[PDB]
Amino acid sequence: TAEPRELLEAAVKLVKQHTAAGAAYAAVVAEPEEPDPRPVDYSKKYFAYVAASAGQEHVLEADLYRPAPPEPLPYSFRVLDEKLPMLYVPNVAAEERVKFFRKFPKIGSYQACGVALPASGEFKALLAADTLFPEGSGQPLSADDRDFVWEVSQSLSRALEAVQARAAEAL
Amino acid sequence: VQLEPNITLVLKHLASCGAVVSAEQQAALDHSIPIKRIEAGLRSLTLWGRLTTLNGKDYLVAEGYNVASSKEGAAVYETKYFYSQDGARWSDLQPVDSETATRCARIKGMLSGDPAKNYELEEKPLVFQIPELAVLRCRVDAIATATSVIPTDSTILNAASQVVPNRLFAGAAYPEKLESYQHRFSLPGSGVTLSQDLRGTWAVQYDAFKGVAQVRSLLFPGYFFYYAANELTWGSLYVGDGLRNNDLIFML
Amino acid sequence: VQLEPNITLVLKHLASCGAVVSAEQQAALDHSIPIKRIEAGLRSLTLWGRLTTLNGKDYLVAEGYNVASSKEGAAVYETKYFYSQDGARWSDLQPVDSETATRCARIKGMLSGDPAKNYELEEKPLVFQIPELAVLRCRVDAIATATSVIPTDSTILNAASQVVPNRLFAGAAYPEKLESYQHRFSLPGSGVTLSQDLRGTWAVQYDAFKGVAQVRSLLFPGYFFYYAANELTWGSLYVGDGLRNNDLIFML
Amino acid sequence: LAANRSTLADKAASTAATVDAWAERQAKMEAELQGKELEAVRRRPTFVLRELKPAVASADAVEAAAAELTAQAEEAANAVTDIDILSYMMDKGAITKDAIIQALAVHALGDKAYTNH
Amino acid sequence: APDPVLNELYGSERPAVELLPGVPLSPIVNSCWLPADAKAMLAESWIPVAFEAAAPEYNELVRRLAKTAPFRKWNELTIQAKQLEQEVEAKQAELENVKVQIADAEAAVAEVKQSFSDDPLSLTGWMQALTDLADGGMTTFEVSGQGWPYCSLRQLFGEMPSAAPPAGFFDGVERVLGTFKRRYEKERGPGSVQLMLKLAPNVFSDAWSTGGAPAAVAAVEAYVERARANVFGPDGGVTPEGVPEPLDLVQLVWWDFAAADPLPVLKALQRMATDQLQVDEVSVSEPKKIRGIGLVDFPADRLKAAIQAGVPITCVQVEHSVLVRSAQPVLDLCAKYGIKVLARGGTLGGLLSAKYLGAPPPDPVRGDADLDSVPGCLDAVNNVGGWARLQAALAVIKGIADKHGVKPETVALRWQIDAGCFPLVTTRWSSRVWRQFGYEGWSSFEVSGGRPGVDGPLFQVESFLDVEDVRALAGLA
Amino acid sequence: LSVPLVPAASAAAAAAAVAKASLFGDPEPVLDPESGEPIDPDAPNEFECEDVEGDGDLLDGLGVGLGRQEMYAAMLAVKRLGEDAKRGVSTVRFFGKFFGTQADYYVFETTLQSNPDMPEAPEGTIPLEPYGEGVNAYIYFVSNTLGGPLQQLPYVTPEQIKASRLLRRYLTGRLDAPVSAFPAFPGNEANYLRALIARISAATVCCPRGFFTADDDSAELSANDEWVPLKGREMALPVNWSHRYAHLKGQGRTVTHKRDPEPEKNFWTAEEMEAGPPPLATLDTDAPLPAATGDKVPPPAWSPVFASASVTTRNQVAGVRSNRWPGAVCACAGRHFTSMYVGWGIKAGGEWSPCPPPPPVPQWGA
Repeated sequence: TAEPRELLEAAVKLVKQHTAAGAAYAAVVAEPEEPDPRPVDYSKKYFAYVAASAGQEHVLEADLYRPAPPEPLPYSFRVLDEKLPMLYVPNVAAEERVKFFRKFPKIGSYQACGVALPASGEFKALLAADTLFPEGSGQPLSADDRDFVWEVSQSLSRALEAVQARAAEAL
Repeated sequence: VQLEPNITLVLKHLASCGAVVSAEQQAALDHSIPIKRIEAGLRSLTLWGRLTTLNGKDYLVAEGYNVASSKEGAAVYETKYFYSQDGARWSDLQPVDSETATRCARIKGMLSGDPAKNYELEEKPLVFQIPELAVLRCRVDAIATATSVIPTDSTILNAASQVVPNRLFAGAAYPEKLESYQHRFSLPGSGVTLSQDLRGTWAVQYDAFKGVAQVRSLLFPGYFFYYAANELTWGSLYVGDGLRNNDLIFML
Repeated sequence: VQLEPNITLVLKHLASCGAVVSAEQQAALDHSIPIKRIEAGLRSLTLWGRLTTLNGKDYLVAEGYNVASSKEGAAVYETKYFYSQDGARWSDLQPVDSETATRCARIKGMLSGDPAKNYELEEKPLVFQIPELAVLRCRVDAIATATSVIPTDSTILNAASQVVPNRLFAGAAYPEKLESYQHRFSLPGSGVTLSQDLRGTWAVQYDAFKGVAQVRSLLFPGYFFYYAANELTWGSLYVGDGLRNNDLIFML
Repeated sequence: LAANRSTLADKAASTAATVDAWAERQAKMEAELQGKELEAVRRRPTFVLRELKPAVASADAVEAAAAELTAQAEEAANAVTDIDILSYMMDKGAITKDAIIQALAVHALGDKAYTNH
Repeated sequence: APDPVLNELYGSERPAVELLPGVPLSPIVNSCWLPADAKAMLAESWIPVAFEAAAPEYNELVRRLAKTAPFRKWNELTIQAKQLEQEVEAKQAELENVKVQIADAEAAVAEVKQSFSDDPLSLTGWMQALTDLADGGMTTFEVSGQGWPYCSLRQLFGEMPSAAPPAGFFDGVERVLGTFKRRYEKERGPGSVQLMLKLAPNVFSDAWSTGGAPAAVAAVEAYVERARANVFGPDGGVTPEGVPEPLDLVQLVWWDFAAADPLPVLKALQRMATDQLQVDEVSVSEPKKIRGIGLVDFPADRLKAAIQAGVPITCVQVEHSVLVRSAQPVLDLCAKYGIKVLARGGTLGGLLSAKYLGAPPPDPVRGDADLDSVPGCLDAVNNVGGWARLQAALAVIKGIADKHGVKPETVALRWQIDAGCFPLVTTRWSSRVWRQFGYEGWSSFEVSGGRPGVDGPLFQVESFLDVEDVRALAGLA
Repeated sequence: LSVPLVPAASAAAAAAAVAKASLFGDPEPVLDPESGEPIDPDAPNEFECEDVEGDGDLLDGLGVGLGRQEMYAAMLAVKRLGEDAKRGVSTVRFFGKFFGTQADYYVFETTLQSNPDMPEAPEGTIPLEPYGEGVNAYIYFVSNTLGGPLQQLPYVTPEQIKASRLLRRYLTGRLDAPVSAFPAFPGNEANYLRALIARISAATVCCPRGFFTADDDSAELSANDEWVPLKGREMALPVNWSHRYAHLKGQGRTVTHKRDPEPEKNFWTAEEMEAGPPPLATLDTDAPLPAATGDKVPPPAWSPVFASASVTTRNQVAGVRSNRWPGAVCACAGRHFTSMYVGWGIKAGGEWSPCPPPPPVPQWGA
């Protein structure tokens, strides 16, 4: 039990330490700030990256918006547009929609796990790891490490649900 | 020591005896035998023979079984027979009653080749109609109880009193003598061989250089058995219309 | 459990892999192998393979031996090789020195098909003339020391410390895995199988319904091995020019 | 060696004996089942006439028809089972098949029919 | 609160459990293997062509009519009219109202009785066997039959002509169970029996491999339309409103996972198992056709992969028994994710009985009517470790069944239930009824008396097994 | 050892066996379960084929190919493909068989009653030969087992051929595996197989010399009604075999494409102005393989294959086998000839080496 950002940071540190992935990071499914039984409508949300592995701090200052009409809608939005709790691109070169944060194409595999609240079935975070070459070996991710990332995503979903319950109680 | 006769070796060794199958039927068998063997739950299934018909659609007959057991001094194989007319689709060849067995035994001539045909017999005038598949099953039963040849001491009895392959079988000492072979339904160690059969109903040709013996039935001309002694394989096949040779005393 | 590979079953199972022989050569082998096996005093003699030549007279190669013994942790087979260009008359394929082995290893290309030809090599300018049969024998030696595949635990050691067939062999538990097969020269019970070979130099295709596994060498493309598990037979054959595939890392 | 082969034959005989024993048991149980069913199918008229809980005949017209039936026996002999009684009852129309069916149905309820208090 | 039927029959404290919201799940599930072909079974009849005392009208017709809903309602209306009349101004009006109600119930009973004579299938032997199984408190029927590997493979993996209408392998079983469900719900009101269908597409066919995903979706849709036509009959399946009634559950059988990929089929099913909404008000655009999805024999990784793709997995069928414990990781996973497990091993097709004590192994040529499949049973024997091991274990199962005075075929089912599984047991038919549990001669009303032919200690909230019982059963495999 | 009768991981092999066995004989009439009436059988497709069984006889005589039983199943597979009313084939020829690390391919070369649509070549690239012309004159179907489901391969493009000329790959048997990342091949394994097909079909499919007459107004090969069949071992000579299909230029086409240029000795590049051999060039003229260590003479492009060990034997059959593409053969007995490929799809010659990186672009001011 801790602040949600502490939870995300701990998850990222775990994914980096135990998995042979090159980098791990985490974002929050944010809503656009204001200017100056219905289903969830994710059609107006974005990813705000708030935690990242050791040696990867440029990620903290990165967002991911949907374009407004042609640019490729980034790949990770499949987590939200069709509610896929897990995406795996074993070779980023084969996907157009994947987008790099340093604007320089790289080589490796990518994995995303949409963190969802079990009681409600809504996505709140996104834990990701990859092996883009210069940082970590450009090889794909074994099934063991993919499964470990999945497990960490689920444990984080649990802890996040609990912390949200406590915080909503404290009101 | 083989575990089951191989149709390729059988067709290779018994081709000199005129026991051959069509090329299309050979390929079709190579595919169809495993399918039927699996979907019937059988441990063994082989090509038993081929009976010629008047319309050119010869009956291929296959025989399978699961386990053989010793009952009442006989090695009983719970066999099941299938027939086919193209080599691709096997149908059942159902057993026949004892009363009908006599009637179909009275029917002679080459089979028609139409599984829906039925012959007629007359008795005291009560007429019976016997289906052709009944005649086929009866002829197969007669030929089977007459020959069913295996080498001597190639089988053995196990703890559960079942007849299993003798995997330490060394081979027939004298392959050119009828003592080296026996009927399948004779218990291991019973000392009953083909030499106890009616003298003159079997012929044996042994090529002592290559080591291949051929045992031909003279009572049922068309039943051939082969035994290769350098590779320790053997196997038999029937090819013909299925009628017994009753004039044997005049032909020897 | 077989006692020796059967050329008929080998040619039947490995025909899909393109490992075939001419019809005349097939008949000629059926006659010639026993003659040579007897007049050489050998217990085993089989068709090892067939090397293609530039003039159309491919070399058939046969390999025989008498007994295999365990020496220095290896199951050594005192093998003897014969060659032929028609399948009827077998000549000796004499061993080659170690010094000449390197030179013939340097000679590449498809063989000429003329046993009297000799190639030339140049060194520091000393020229050597290497007979074609020397090149043939060394290619055969290389392919043999590379593959020589048998099933695992199909052999066994006897009291005289000789490698003999394991007549109680029950079969490979998992026929689609490389652990089920081994090199011939690996001692029984040594735990060395084909999985200890360089990963990626073997391919295995297993038809789980009929029970026939095919093991292909990728390092020496042209070496095929088959294992039939319902009848417990197996056997291998080489067909091709005899050159090793050195580009394997780029082709996988 | 001789002892071992004797023992093997003995054990096979034992197995055959167990198969025969189970076959005997099944035959005997089926025999008893058929006997029970025949006994039950015989006593049906005596049940629907005498002991049927919802009375279809109240046992009085029963005896009236029994007397009128035994009456004809004298003209038959000079010139009786419950099933015959029921035949006469149904033929005259004293009992209809649907009444028998509904009464048997009410009876079929186990301790939960309206035969309470 | 215990179930109002199990508690009555076996004195069970067990509460009613649900597979999905709105669908109950009995503790044992009847895997329905047919005794003949559906075309034959659907053509049987009971109406034969001064007091017979042996007709079906006096023996089976009455034992059916007594168990109906309108007849029991009529009986309770009379039992209440008695008390209302023995209590008595306004109560006279109440009595007249009850009299009207009784007249209506009587007319309804007359009609439901005439229905038996109108439908020539209502009184057959297989309808009786299924109904008797239902009244025993097992109202969940799973479509099954003889299948891979011991069936007509040319019918399983064959290629059908173009004019052939789409029909799965288990189409006849679905037609038969649908006729039975319709009749049973006609007699005893809706929601009484729960059918679990089984979809097994020909992954290796020509159209499949040539069509891609837009064919793997049309196949699923056509199968669902066919299944609705089979279960709900021609006209049924649609509520008074335009909203159709959904099928209970669809199980997916996948032949090879490296050949083809399940995910298109699973996503199509999932789309059919959710209500597709739309907003201007949030209203339904597409009603659901399915309530849930099950997976038959997924190897603990394709199950986790289907989870990670976010499909709602309701139940997982598995083969788990006292001797066959291969599907253990699937159990450890379905526990962690809260997914019901239907085990189908149980008694090894019939080999866990007293008939096979000291017996010889069956033989597929001779035949054996006391097994589901002789080849399948011998396959199970090989997977156990032989027939000697099967004998050595059946001895222990018999000892345990004796120590507690119960059938040997209930020790195994209880060992299954103790592992969180819902046992799946094969239906027996036509004078072999209830032998699936070990009850002999139960085909006659005289030996049974109308009782269910299954031991009660199975349905208790606590297991009748001693500690040493568990210690011995945990040493078999 | 104690195993089941057949493992549970065998439904794929069982489906393959059922498909293969369904080739023989007539199909059984199936009925409608709900109705009880027999289902109407499909009307058969009208097509023309060769005699695949006789070709099997020839190749078995020579001692090359698949075997006499595989060729019968292949004949029946050709019969099945030619009879599918859906695919609408009008002519079939069994091409051959490619090995693979995990499965194998059986190939069928056909023409259709109505070709599909070919997307226009994106500009900046060599144009495409339409259906029925040059390389894309035959539509190819492929399967992993005889009688199994047939997947139509896509048309081939010059870029695919030119790119495949740089690869040395073992096939895998899966029509959608990745071929290679560098050199960048543009497609999956299906396109690489189509490329190998297009190269081999032009380098190795032959007919006996003088069997056809080449027209100079077109490329249509009509057969002279006066051609005396050569007899005996003389068909074991490459000088009597003519290339049946057009040569394949280094540009990736059978007819090289020249763009709009006035002295075209320096504008048109070499590969753009390449002219190959004339129609029906004999196998005597094909370029030999490079010399190998141990001999100075370049090995020939083709070799003879004989059906007997004595020249005196009557009714011999003979043919030639390729040395560039080990596995392809042509044979002829009388007026009956055939050509067939069985192999890995690996060109031999020792003229392959790893591709180096593309040259890094230089700066603007050079």
